[PDB]
Amino acid sequence: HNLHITEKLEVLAKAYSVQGDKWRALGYAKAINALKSFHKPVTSYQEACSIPGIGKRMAEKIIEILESGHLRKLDHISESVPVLELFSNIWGAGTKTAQMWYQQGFRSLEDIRSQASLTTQQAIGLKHYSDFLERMPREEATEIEQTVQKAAQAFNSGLLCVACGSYRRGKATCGDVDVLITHPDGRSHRGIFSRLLDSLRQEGFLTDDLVSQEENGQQQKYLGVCRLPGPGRRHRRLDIIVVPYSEFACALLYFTGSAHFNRSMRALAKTKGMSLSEHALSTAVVRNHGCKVGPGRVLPTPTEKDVFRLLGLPYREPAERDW
DNA sequence: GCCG
DNA sequence: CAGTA
DNA sequence: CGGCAGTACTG
Ligand SMILES: Cc1cn([C@H]2C[C@H](O)[C@@H](COP(=O)(O)OP(=O)(O)OP(=O)(O)O)O2)c(=O)[nH]c1=O
Ligand SMILES: *P(=O)(O)OC[C@@H]1CC[C@H](n2ccc(N)nc2=O)O1
Ligand SMILES: [Mg+2]
Ligand SMILES: [Mg+2]
Repeated sequence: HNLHITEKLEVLAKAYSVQGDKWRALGYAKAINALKSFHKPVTSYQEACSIPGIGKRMAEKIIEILESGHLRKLDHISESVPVLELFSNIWGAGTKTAQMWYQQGFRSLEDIRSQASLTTQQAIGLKHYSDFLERMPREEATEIEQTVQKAAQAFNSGLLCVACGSYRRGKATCGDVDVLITHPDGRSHRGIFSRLLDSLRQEGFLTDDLVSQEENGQQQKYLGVCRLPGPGRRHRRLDIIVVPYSEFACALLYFTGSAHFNRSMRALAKTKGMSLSEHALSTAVVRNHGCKVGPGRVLPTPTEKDVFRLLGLPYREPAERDW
């Protein structure tokens, strides 16, 4: 749809990402998307360069696959890449940890299990290695959001619970369940992680915690593992955010994504002198190297339609925000 | 990697 | 803070 | 030349 050159460029982009080339991998990912998001198959080098996201270097790699049906660079990928990919797919381990485990001589999850030094999160990630690479049907994500909502609404009926991420973008499968919690009164959303997590543990729903700062009263997120009851259940990842009602549209926009749509909209805000985050859309933001020097003023954004409007953009329903 |  | 998210 | 989103835990 309408190119197989992306299949070859994805192998080389995955290789740079696992090796830590964060920015070289990004350039490849944007070129891959531009190639998947195009009408007529690319037949010329000038036709390849005309597309935004494809430069001279990327066009000549596309001209090599068109002429030869083979990209020479793939025959000289580091032999470590499959192992680094295997290790970075552990929750809590990234490019740095995987490179370190590789230098130390580990080549399998058996060597990680028996010989590696694992963090608490890395040990939970390894314990659910397959389940965590598995996507659930959106119907199970409904069961999970309904579980979190029932426990949250049980102690405070006014609480608003919404499933975001891929679920809200109408996707058929979900990597995890992203639940946003808020309160229309603007003050009762405070200190509910204590009660909500307590409640979900009493019923044996939460199996493990990955990120959960419960010592602080200003805990913003919960990242953990859950499992619905009955046979045939797998362990599913859960992501909960509790936000002030005033920041609802921005938190809802942020948490619906995609990650690439948020980046694209935030980069656009930067060009209009504004700043967009999960908390607020700000204006008159002073910047130096593109870093915040001044705070600016928060703009009133009661709904997601106001964020698009204040940025001079037409509204995009969640399903049209995949990129 | 790409682009201002 | 660097790593990971 | 140099930024590539902006922010939240963990130890
Ligand atoms: C990972 C990531 C997520 N987010 C936002 C947008 C995502 O839609 C939202 C939820 O995070 P994710 O759950 O990682 O993404 P997802 O729901 O789109 O897809 P998946 O089915 O793979 O779970 O958080 C960012 O803004 N930046 C990031 O780098
Ligand atoms: P993890 O499962 O990859 O991430 C869980 C949540 C999703 C939103 C948040 N996140 C992840 C990565 C980045 N770069 N920024 C974020 O806000 O962590
Ligand atoms: Mg990982
Ligand atoms: Mg998700």
